[PDB]
Amino acid sequence: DQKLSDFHAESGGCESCHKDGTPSADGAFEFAQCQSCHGKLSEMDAVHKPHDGNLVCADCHAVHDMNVGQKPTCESCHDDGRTSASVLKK
Ligand code: HEC
Ligand code: HEC
Ligand code: HEC
Ligand code: HEC
Repeated sequence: DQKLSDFHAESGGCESCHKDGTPSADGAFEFAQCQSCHGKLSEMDAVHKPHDGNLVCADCHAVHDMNVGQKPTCESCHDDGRTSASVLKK
């Protein structure tokens, strides 16, 4: 296993996401960095799209905590048992 943060740091350092390699308080800088490479939520799949304007990437992708390949789940914010699968293949 590799954390997602470590995977990215191999290709650009901690500074790929963080000013001077140091986290911001707000997370806005980091969100802007994610979007600079990956684009906007509105241009992503059905899991991503309805979160445009209400979440930042880090609200689901806890890049230091989560392995490469590990999918965020949904129960922290929704109470119906939805999954990425139940929405992608709605
Ligand atoms: C983007 C893919 C990242 C890479 C590369 C690294 N980090 Fe990160 N880290 C990222 C986010 C989105 C966040 C949360 C939001 C924010 O404001 O940063 C974090 C958080 C941290 C923190 C914790 C901050 C806090 O608790 O106050 C630290 C200390 C941190 N990140 C350090 C760090 C280092 C040393 C990295 C290189 C090895 C590194 N991060 C890479 C996203 C990303
Ligand atoms: C450009 C310098 C990037 C920044 C900044 C961030 N990401 Fe990234 N990410 C980038 C590449 C080139 C790749 C590899 C291709 C791939 O899609 O694997 C990635 C990968 C991810 C992944 C994994 C996707 C997968 O293969 O299943 C995720 C989930 C991801 N990146 C998320 C993400 C977030 C939340 C960021 C900000 C905290 C972020 N990336 C920054 C390039 C770049
Ligand atoms: C929770 C509502 C999420 C937010 C906000 C973001 N992502 Fe996400 N991402 C999430 C899941 C559950 C998954 C796996 C299922 C899927 O829809 O593919 C992903 C996956 C990605 C990937 C890989 C996509 C692929 O085609 O394999 C990437 C690169 C990714 N996510 C990046 C990403 C970025 C950069 C975000 C902010 C703009 C972002 N995600 C938000 C869940 C959630
Ligand atoms: C909190 C940090 C969230 C997580 C984790 C996930 N979602 Fe979410 N979602 C969130 C907000 C703030 C909103 C805006 C509307 C609302 O519920 O208040 C959404 C919206 C959706 C939607 C649109 C339909 C609806 O329920 O309103 C979908 C289809 C959706 N979210 C799916 C989804 C999935 C599949 C998640 C797990 C991968 C997920 N969300 C996580 C906040 C948050």
